[PDB]
Amino acid sequence: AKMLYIFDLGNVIVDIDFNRVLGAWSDLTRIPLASLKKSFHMGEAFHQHERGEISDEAFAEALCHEMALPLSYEQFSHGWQAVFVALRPEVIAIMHKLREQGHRVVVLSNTNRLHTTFWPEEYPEIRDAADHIYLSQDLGMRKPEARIYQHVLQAEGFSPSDTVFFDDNADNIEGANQLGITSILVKDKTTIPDYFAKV
Amino acid sequence: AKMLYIFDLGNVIVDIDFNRVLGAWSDLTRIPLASLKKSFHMGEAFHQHERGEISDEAFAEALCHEMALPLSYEQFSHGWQAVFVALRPEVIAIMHKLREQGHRVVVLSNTNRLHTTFWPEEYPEIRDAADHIYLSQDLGMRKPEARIYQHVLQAEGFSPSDTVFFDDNADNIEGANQLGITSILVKDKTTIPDYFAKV
Ligand SMILES: O=P(O)(O)O[C@H]1O[C@H](CO)[C@@H](O)[C@H](O)[C@H]1O
Ligand SMILES: O=P(O)(O)O[C@H]1O[C@H](CO)[C@@H](O)[C@H](O)[C@H]1O
Ligand SMILES: [Mg+2]
Ligand SMILES: [Mg+2]
Repeated sequence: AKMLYIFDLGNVIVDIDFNRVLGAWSDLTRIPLASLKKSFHMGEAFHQHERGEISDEAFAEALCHEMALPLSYEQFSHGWQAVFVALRPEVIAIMHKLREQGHRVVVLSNTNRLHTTFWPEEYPEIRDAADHIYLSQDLGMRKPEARIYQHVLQAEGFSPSDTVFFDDNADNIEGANQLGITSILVKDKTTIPDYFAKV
Repeated sequence: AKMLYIFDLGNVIVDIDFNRVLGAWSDLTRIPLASLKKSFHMGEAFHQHERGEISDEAFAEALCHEMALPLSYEQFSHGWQAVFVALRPEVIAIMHKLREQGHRVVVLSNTNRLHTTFWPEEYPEIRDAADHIYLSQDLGMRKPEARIYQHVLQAEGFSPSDTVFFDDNADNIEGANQLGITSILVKDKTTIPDYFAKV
């Protein structure tokens, strides 16, 4: 009985920290890091950029306006590229193992990649570990929208009861739950190893 | 009796991995990562760039020629910015502790930073933990040259016997040893904690 495993990317397959991006912008503009952190809000520009509805340049524009950043696109993108990203090799190992057992393994990420940046979903380690990588920007959809989960289920050909989904965001978990997907909130680095050790 | 502690940066205060840079360049140009790794040599351009003797653009030029990379400066710099860097918080903690004990704490790094990149020596965590950061590009000198160590000793006003130097590079250790500096090869993450626990 082959299963579909859907893994969140950010804070699930990788550790990711945007404080390094703000550090880069602070260093360039001399605007204190704390001031950048205070004005760094997830709002409409994020939701739209993630669904591919506004360009990288428009996304960069909106953030720079909101944060009073006097940056060119190149400077914005350079800072963005500095994002801290560390693989969780224990998760990669599980993904490889699930696949050699014949289970379907996919990634589902709301991505803010730019055309100018090398981003985690493009990392060979991650690309090697998954059958398919579903990205919000390619689909025109984002978690926690019902439609994104439905799109994955249809594309992969799995019913909700044959599907297991890991994500560290409660809204994302709720959105998948509503479709009857078995959804496990990732609380920390122990959640996924514990799940796959303990049965 | 106040001491001078000199800490290497790369692979001593931080973990650093240029494979992520090559990954970025590979992703952009489609040239296989392995081919980039094979042609990524530390040669004259590195030595010169580290001492500030050639520009960022000239450094980028030399590497792109050597590796057959069809990149603009911006693309080169963007890839370079992607370098993996993780703090070793245990080292930062020691640096803060040594200073509150009244000892002198400095960093000594052969840096390949670009004017366009946010680089580890600029990280507030590192800047907060050191009295001074000595960078090869600012000095026109590089480890393992006798002159760079001498410059630090003179600037800080410490004799070699009052100085302790940590670096993971054997040539760097040898170069400091020759001036009578107590020099500890950093073999791994345990070397520095062990040194400061065990007396
Ligand atoms: O962006 P993704 O891969 O959906 O997922 C990530 O987004 C946020 C920003 O990176 C993180 O804080 C979330 O915890 C994580 O799942
Ligand atoms: O460049 P730095 O800070 O002198 O030091 C670093 O240089 C190299 C490249 O990053 C590393 O492999 C060395 O191990 C490290 O000490
Ligand atoms: Mg890319
Ligand atoms: Mg800088």
